[PDB]
Amino acid sequence: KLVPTLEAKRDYIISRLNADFQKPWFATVNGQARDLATMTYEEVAKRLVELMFIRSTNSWFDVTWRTFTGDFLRRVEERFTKSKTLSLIQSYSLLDKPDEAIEKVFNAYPAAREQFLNAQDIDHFLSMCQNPMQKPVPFVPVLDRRFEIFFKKDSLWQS
Amino acid sequence: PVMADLNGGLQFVPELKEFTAKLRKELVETSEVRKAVSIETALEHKVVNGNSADAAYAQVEIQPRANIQLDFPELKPYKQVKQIAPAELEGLLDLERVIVVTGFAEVGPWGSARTRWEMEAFGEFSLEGCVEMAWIMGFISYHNGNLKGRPYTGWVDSKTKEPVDDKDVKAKYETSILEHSGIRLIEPELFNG
Amino acid sequence: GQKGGQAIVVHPDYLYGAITEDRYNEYVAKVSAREKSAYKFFHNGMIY
Amino acid sequence: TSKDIAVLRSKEWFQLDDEDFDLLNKTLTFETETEVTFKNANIFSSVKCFGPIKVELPTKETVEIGIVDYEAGASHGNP
Ligand SMILES: NC(=O)c1ccc[n+]([C@@H]2O[C@H](COP(=O)([O-])OP(=O)(O)OC[C@H]3O[C@@H](n4cnc5c(N)ncnc54)[C@H](OP(=O)(O)O)[C@@H]3O)[C@@H](O)[C@H]2O)c1
Repeated sequence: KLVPTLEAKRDYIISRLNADFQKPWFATVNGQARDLATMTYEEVAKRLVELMFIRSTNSWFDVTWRTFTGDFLRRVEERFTKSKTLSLIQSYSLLDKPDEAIEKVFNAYPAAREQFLNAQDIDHFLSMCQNPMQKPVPFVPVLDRRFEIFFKKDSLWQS
Repeated sequence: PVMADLNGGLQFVPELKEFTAKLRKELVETSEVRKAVSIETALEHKVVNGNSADAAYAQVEIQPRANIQLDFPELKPYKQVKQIAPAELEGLLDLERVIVVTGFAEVGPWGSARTRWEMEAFGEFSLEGCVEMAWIMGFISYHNGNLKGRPYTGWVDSKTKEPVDDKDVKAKYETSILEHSGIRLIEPELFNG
Repeated sequence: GQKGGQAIVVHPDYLYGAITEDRYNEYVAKVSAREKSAYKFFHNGMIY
Repeated sequence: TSKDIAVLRSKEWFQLDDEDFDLLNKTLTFETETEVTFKNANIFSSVKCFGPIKVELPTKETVEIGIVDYEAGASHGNP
C-alpha cells in the first residue's frame, strides 16, 4: 500500500516537504512543484546548487556533493554533445564558482535548457542519490518503495 | 609504333634502387628514434615528478550518448511565416475545413520512420539511429540497479547482458543491424519455417 | 483493379499565414510544452 | 640496434670521453653508486647517480668509457 498511498497524497506530501521539512522536494521550480521528469537539465543544475552550495559561505557543503553535481554535468555533456570531445569540466574544482560552471556547460548545449531529462538521466540521478560512501542528498528526489530511507537518512547534522 | 616516356627523368638518377632504399631507411630511423626518445622522456617525466600529478594532465574526454529526438517541426517566428504566405490569407480560410497530418509512424524493414529516413536520406545510421535500430532488433536492452554489484544504468547486451556504451554500439552491432535489415535473403524463422 | 490515387501535401508553414498573430504564438507555446512531454513519455517507454 | 645509441646520448646523464665511440654491438655495463636526500617519506630532495660505464672488450674485459652524471632536486624516483 506504500506506493499507492504515495500516489494519492503526492500533491500533498510534497507541499509539506517544501513547506515544513529539512530535505525538500527536489523537483520544485520557482515555488511550483513537479516531478524529476518534468524538470529540465538546466533547472536540475540550478537547483542542485541551491541545495548543495552555500551562498553565505560561498563553498560547497561537501566534496561529495560537489562530486555529485560534477558527475551530473558529465552526463549532461555526454548526452547533448554530438561526437567525443573534451570535458568542459576537467576537475570538479571548477564548481567552486557554480553559477558560471553552469553557464559554461549550458552555453555549450543550449538545448539542455529546454528539453526535459532523458529518462536514463533520471535513474542515473537516482543511483547517484543512493550511492554509498557519499553524504546522502539534502532533498527528496522521488517517491518509491524506498521513500523513508530518502526521508530520514542522516537527518541529524542539520541542526 | 610510338613510345611515350612519361617518366619524370627517373632513368637519370643513377643507382636509384638503394637511392630509394636509403631515403626510406632514413625515414624509419628519424621516425622510430623520435618514437623511442619521446616515450622515455615522457617516461622520465613520470619518475622525477610521478604520475600522481601527471594524471591530472590526462584530460577527461567524454563519449557522446544517444539522445533520440521526435523531429517535431520547427516553428519559425510569426514574422517569418506571415511573410511566406500571401498577406490576404489570414481570416480567409475556414480552419475547420483544412485537414492536416499531425502524427505518423511506421514499421518497415528499417524500423520506425525515424530510422528509415536515415538510411533513406543519409544512406547511413547516426548514433541515435544505431541505438534505436539496436533496441528494436533486440540487441541492446536497458538496465538500472546493480549488475556486477556496481550500479549500471544504461544500455547492456541483451544476449550476454554485459554493459555496452552507446559509443561502442555502432562498432559492435552496425555490422549485423545492416546484415539483417532491409531487402534480404528471406530469413525462414521470421515466417515459421 | 484500376484503383489509382494521388494526394498532395503542402508545407505546414503556409497554414500559419491564415491565423492571427496572438493565436499563433499562443499555439506555439502550446506545442512547445507537448513536445517536451512527448519526449519524456517516448523515453520512458522506450527504456522499459 | 642503431637507434638505441641515439636514445642513449639523447640523455643528459649519459656522457662519455669521446661521443664518437663506436657504440654498435658493444656491451655496456653500469657500475653505478647513487645517493639521495629525502624531504618526505617519498618526495626526494636531491638525488645523485654516478658510476663508470664500462665496455666489454673483445677479451670481455670491461674497460671504462664515460661517467654517469645525474643530479636532480625534488625527484620522485630515480630515472
Ligand atoms: N542512542 C541514541 O540515543 C542515538 C541518538 C542519535 C543517533 N543514534 C545513532 O547514531 C547514528 C547517527 O547517524 P545518522 O542517523 O545521522 O546517519 P543515518 O541517517 O543513519 O545514515 C548513515 C548512513 O549514511 C552513510 N553516510 C553518512 N555520512 C556519510 C559520509 N560523510 N560519507 C559517506 N557515507 C556516509 C553511511 O554509509 P556507510 O555504511 O558507508 O557508513 C551510513 O550507513 C544513527 O544511525 C543512530 O542509530 C543513536
